[PDB]
Amino acid sequence: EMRLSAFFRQFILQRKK
Repeated sequence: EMRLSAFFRQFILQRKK
């Protein structure tokens, strides 16, 4: 339903910015 432990692999952690 949610995917944030993804985020604790990307987005916050990994970004192209």
